[PDB]
Amino acid sequence: LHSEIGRLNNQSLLWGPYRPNIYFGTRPRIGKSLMTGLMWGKIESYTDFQHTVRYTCEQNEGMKGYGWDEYDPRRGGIQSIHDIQNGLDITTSFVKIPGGAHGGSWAARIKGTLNDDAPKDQKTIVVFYVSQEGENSELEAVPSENEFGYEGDVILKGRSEALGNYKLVVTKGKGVIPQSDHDLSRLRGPGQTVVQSLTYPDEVLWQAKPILFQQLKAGIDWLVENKYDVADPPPPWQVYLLANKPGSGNVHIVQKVFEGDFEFDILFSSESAGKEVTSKDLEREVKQATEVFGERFARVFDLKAPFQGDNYKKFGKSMFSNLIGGIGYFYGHSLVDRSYAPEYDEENEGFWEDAAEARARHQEALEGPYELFTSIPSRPFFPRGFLWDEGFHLLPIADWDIDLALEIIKSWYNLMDEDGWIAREQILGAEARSKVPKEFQTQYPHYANPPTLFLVLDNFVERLRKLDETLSTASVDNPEVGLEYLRRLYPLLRRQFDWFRKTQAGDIKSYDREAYSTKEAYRWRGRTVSHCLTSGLDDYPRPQPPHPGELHVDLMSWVGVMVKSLISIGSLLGATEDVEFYTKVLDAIEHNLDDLHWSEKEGCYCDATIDEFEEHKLVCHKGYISLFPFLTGLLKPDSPKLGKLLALIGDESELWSPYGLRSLSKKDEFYGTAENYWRSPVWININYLAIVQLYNIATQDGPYKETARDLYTRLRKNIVETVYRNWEETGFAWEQYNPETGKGQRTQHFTGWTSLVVKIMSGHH
Ligand SMILES: O=[N+]([O-])c1cc(N2[C@@H]3CC[C@H]2COC3)ccc1NCc1ccc(CN2C[C@H](O)[C@@H](O)[C@H](O)[C@H]2CO)cc1
Repeated sequence: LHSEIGRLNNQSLLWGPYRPNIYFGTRPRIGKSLMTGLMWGKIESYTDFQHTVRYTCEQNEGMKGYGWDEYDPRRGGIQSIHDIQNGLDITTSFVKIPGGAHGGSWAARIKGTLNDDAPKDQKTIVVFYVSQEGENSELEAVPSENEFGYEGDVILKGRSEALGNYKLVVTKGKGVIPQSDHDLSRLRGPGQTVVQSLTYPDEVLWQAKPILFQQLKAGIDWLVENKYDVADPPPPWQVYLLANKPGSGNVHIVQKVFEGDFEFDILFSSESAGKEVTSKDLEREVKQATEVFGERFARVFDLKAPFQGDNYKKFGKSMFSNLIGGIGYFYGHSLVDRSYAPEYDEENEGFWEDAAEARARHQEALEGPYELFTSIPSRPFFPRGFLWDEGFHLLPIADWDIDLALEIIKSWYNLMDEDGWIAREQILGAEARSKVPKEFQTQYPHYANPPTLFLVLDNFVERLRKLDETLSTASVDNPEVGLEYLRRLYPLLRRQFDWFRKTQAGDIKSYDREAYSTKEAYRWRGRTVSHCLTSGLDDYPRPQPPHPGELHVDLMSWVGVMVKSLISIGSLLGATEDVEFYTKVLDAIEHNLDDLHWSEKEGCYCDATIDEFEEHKLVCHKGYISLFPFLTGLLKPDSPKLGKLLALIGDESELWSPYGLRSLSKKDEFYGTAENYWRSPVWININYLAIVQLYNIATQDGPYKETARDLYTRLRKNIVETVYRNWEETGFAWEQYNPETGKGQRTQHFTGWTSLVVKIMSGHH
């Protein structure tokens, strides 16, 4: 039954609009296969189109906003794009029709509506770009009945091992096609849908904008040769219409020009299913998907008081839809330093200078290929998997579709190398690499990242202990399936546990350090003077200088999160020799948290270092770090230490803003300093952890239950209203929120862990 549900998830999920890096295109979960993409651009002049044309997601003064109104990766959804520069509001409805043996069929409708400020007679160039990768695969444009191009539909017939036989139809569409009076109409026609079928070496098929422009340029060059000039030039929209040349190729450019409003359909028919897909089919199965997205959302995300309002329901569907609509499939080579230099051991004082030397050896090699199906922080800025980001992305996605979340976790853990390392940033392939400056591309097998995926796995276990509809929950509804998932994954869970303890080890036994345990101390590898990137809290203030002495309280707390899941899972699998080792290490961490990290002076947990005179010195920087034992669910609900932490959270003068918890205390000396990334601003992912933990303490007998109810109630409201107010006035989820004003700052379209806000509103944790 496990392998049965396996094949059915494969078949349910294969197709999707899995290129979140571009405004609109589709690819299946297959490295070398069929890919599509949408480009559009107003043409007002002979030189403007190269500047106006749209393909890969950006965010500037040109673009008001864009994202999914609804989306389910299994069914599809609707995206709206609000383009100021091109005077255009576009809709991209996308829908999957299950059937046959090759992962179903699909269809899309592209509707452009000119906005009020746009010329009523604007000419918009639109392209559907189609590539196929493979040795033994074929894609051919069925030629036109007319001489110069197509009066109606464009039929692409194609085949591969992966997809079998399929046909891909770019429909005639509704809308006015401008006609040219010029002499050139005798040779290129007056204006019609055109196709160019070409072939390039597979590894450059993705570079669609340069490939398109090479043909536009070749058509312009032909004009200049064939005596067409400024005495009598054709209209620009005809200068940029490609000479029709359909046929065989691994690249097919379908080009339309529209005057005013336009729409047109894309129809993918798997021959291995029944009859081919029609435009009437698209209209029906879109409407039916809206209904299903409708029903599911009210059940899965039932927003509790005071956010049951329709305004907050709109906001929820948006924050959710952009989060789950960011799901991509990525395929190709990681850049890695597999040199494992001695300098990356970070055992010297000045280890950061040593580690700079090793990196300037430039021994990083391409390796793979690898595949990853994952959600992303940001379509425009960060369209790729980030390890600790995905822990948060999947909290809401698990609610929606636990089997989708386990599928993504499975994809991530299939990346783990022999030693137990998963790179924290997954830049899979030349396309992925094109968005990342060379400086940030190379990964390092000593660079860790918080294990937040365990938190999703924790939530899976609690759900276990206690057809699209069917398939979303199959892995809890059928307990033996759930367990076999865990049985296969468990060894990699354990391997990762073991890999932290070997590579991210703190040094007790070498220093004037006493403690209940000589094993349990951790220090993040990878840290520079100002930064500790691998923690996730890029520029949070840390012991100066950085030092092999350091112990980092957040790291220890993450190992606590891992060990508690290991126990819960292990005990469902009867890993008895293991469950005792785990219990003994949990016991040691709890004690060693206090012995190495608790400060009575300052009334919070702290990082540690080693002094100019070689004693163990606590370094206290009131903020997110200071709370970590609490945020990770590690403190008993009666603890005095929890109590002092609850004071620190609630105190306006330290951490408590009207807009949520500050990264760092206004009293701390590093408040608002340097890049001020994690040194004041409000971050929804760490606030979400506090909100969850406060609700735990609040629905329980103990001394703090009543405080924790005021703080939960208030923080939930402060976080949600800040993200909501900013969504209302700017159309965006933001990476972080200003502690002084509540304004969204840094990067837009951060969905992204800012979408955690849907689950905050939903409550009943
Ligand atoms: O360093 N840069 O200025 C940089 C710049 C550019 N670009 C391109 C190209 C230029 C430039 C400007 O546009 C695009 C591209 C990358 C970087 N790399 C840094 C970087 C990496 C990830 C994150 C997102 N967050 C930050 C969270 O703290 C972290 O916990 C969370 O893990 C993470 C993942 O979502 C943020 C910053």
